[PDB]
Amino acid sequence: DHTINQVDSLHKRLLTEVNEEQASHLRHSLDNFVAQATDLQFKLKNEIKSAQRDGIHDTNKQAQAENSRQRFLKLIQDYRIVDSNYKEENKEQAKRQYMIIQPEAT
Amino acid sequence: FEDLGVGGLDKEFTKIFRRAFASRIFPPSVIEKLGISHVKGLLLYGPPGTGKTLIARKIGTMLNAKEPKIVNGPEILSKYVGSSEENIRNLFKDAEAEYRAKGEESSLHIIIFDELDSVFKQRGGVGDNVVNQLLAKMDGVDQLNNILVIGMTNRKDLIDSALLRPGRFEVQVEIHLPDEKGRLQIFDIQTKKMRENNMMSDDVNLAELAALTKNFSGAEIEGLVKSASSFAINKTVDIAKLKVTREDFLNALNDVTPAFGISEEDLKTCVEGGMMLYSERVNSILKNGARYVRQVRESDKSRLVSLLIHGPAGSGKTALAAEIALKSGFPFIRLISPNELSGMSESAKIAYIDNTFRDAYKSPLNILVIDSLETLVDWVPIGPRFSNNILQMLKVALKRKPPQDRRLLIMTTTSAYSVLQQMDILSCFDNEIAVPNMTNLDELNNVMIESNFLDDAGRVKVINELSRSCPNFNVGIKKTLTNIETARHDEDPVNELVELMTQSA
Amino acid sequence: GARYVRQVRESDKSRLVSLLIHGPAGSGKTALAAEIALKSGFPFIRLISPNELSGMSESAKIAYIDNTFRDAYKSPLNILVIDSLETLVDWVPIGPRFSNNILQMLKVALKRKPPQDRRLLIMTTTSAYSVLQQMDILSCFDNEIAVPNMTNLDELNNVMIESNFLDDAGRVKVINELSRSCPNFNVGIKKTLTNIETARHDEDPVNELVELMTQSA
Ligand SMILES: Nc1ncnc2c1ncn2[C@@H]1O[C@H](COP(=O)(O)OP(=O)(O)OP(=O)(O)O)[C@@H](O)[C@H]1O
Ligand SMILES: Nc1ncnc2c1ncn2[C@@H]1O[C@H](COP(=O)(O)OP(=O)(O)OP(=O)(O)O)[C@@H](O)[C@H]1O
Ligand SMILES: Nc1ncnc2c1ncn2[C@@H]1O[C@H](COP(=O)(O)OP(=O)(O)O)[C@@H](O)[C@H]1O
Repeated sequence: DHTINQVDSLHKRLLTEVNEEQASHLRHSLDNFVAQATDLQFKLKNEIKSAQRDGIHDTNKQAQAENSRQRFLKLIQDYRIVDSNYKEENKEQAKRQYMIIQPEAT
Repeated sequence: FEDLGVGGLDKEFTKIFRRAFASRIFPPSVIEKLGISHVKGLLLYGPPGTGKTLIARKIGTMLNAKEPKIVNGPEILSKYVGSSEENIRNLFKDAEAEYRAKGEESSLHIIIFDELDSVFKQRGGVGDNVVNQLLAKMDGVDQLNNILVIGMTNRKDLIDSALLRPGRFEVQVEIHLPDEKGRLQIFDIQTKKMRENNMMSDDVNLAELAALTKNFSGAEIEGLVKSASSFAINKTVDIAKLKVTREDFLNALNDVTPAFGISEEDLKTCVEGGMMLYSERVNSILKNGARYVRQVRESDKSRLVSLLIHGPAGSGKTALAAEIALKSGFPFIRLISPNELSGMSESAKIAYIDNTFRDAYKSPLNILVIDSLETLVDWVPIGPRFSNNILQMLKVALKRKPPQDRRLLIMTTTSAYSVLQQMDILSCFDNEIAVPNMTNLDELNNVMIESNFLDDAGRVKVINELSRSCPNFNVGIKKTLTNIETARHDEDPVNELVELMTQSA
Repeated sequence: GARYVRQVRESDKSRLVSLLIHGPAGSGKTALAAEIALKSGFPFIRLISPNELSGMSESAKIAYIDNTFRDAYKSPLNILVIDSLETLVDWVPIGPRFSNNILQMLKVALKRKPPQDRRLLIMTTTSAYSVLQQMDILSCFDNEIAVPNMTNLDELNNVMIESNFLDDAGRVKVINELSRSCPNFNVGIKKTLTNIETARHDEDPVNELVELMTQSA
């Protein structure tokens, strides 16, 4: 969750960054946070699957597993939302820049 | 069919015999009572080095034709007006003469064109005149029905539309790579001198050898056998019993490199530095790769998969892709990296890429790796700039399904995920792997023990100093290894190693 | 589409008609176009795709297209399909860069009436309707069908049963789970099929498919 919120913050900042060097630094930090997010996703995937398998015979363990599942699902939803919003915003900016008369020919 | 020296090609001979020669075998009385002409052309196509020239030559011999007259594509051209096409006219003279003189009892002539798709492009320069000449002669106002012309080519889809009409090039055939039965039969044909004349030992089992060689082209097996015999005889120098054993065969098989096979040496060079599991991630990543490999091999509908691995610079990304590939056992393995492409012209780049992709579709089973994207695409941020056409070549390629049941996996790596987002290309890819760098001290401990940097005292003290000094260590493996070597070959490990590690993070 | 086919086959004046299929990516447009084509019996049917236009030079692309159009005119009844216009032209958004010549040629070609009362139908497909508005090319088209995504669970169940993937308890479990796990649901059919098939191999039970369907929406 913490990493997802950091990704959202970098998304918002990269929309406004005009210094090319800072934008590059933001892109690389973004790459680091995205990579960490994917790795946590894979780890939780395997660990939760193993916990649900381990809880088959104990209603309390099953309950724990299902709670983890719910929370992980909420995390996934949050990720999806962030991603969608950012895509939609990147579209409006890509519209902004070129919908006007342009610098003199090549 | 097989009494003559051609192995594995069975249906083709039935097909060609039924269409070509069923109208030249029976006595002329019957066929003239049937009033049909004879086929006057044949186009057989396929990858090089499969035996097209051989079959073409043999066809003449079965019909007791005149000796073949032969030419190859690019040599036709000249630079004087009206000389470049006169040659195409020369080749039919003798046939015309004999037809006029004798009549309907003449003996069949044969002509062989090579690399037809060098010159005969779609029309609409010299090229049009060349094509026009060939059309006007191959079927003209004057009847001439004692000839046959044979064509061999690699790319059927650029020959002009008019030569392929019923009347000029009627029968179109494909020659594909040998199967297992083909390889076994090829061995049987090839080792006839050695068998009857008794210089082959009794221990060698050619069935096993056929089972061992995959995607061998059918020509190179000759190379293998002659090399093995040369190996044995040179080893001898004694005339007791000159026998070739399985040893020589194994040696030669090891030596040769097929064209449509694994390119091991590059992939070995890629991972020269060794794979040590300094943390838990490596196992997980490799497991993921193996899973996907299985998915490719076992399915039926998922004939293609696109998989991306991405992460920060210097994190050691490409080596993992290599390791996954080399631990798979697929026959066909090629690698595309900037090192090859450097120095070429743009057209050359696109041509190379196109050919490389086109190659894989022929083999049953393929894995293909791409080294880096921003580099190939000429990205540079200021402006920014890049070569578009290459980008499109890749973009269209990454969606092509193999034309037939053949199967392909494609792997690629990059350092600039976000930039790929921004160009809007990401829709091609199905699954993603992340490769982060080290942010721990015990990891550094594992790598120093594997590299055996120093004795335990130095090791313990440096981990202690970095524990107390750097709290949020974060660097890739590249700088770690090179820095470790630098400290080793330099003096006083604390004096540099600790400082350099701090300065790098 | 059937109505259009009939209308073109029998109308003295209506010699030329141009349709436009547009919709979100992965909605599966080309399949529909092909199905419309196959059930018409029009003797001349031929296809242009970026697939065939691979690795040539620009002029060659022009020559190829021009030849194909020319070939179409020498027959009484004809149908052509054009795949992924906005990709024949090599549109890329940063700049943006694209080739002008091919665009102009198509702009011209789509309007030229065939000679001697011969009959033609043209279909084309796209996934970037907005940029087409922006380039001011939409005048050429006489009508526009729209294809949206699937957006309900019952449809997804229909897809499972046509795939025969589901078991009887499996469908109940998955449908209920997703019914509470996802308020809004919208995906392309292509991705759905991919997911059903990858889920059919490993861990067949409802789990893998449920979270995969989540990981699509
Ligand atoms: N666990 C590991 N995984 C990958 N590479 C490793 C590992 N441990 C050590 N290495 C070293 O990393 C190198 C292989 O990675 P490679 O050179 O392909 O890096 P890369 O990130 O692709 O490079 P680049 O910075 O050029 O993009 C070798 O020197 C290898 O020994
Ligand atoms: N009724 C259907 N409608 C659409 N697609 C279907 C249908 N039934 C099955 N399919 C499958 O889904 C695919 C739809 O996607 P298709 O290959 O047409 O891609 P597309 O969305 O047109 O292309 P692009 O990726 O260029 O946007 C069909 O090719 C077929 O494999
Ligand atoms: N199927 C085959 N049967 C027999 N010999 C073959 C076969 N394929 C290749 N060869 C051998 O390889 C050579 C065939 O040459 P070929 O593959 O046609 O090369 P090119 O196409 O350059 O002429 C001959 O030595 C031939 O005996």
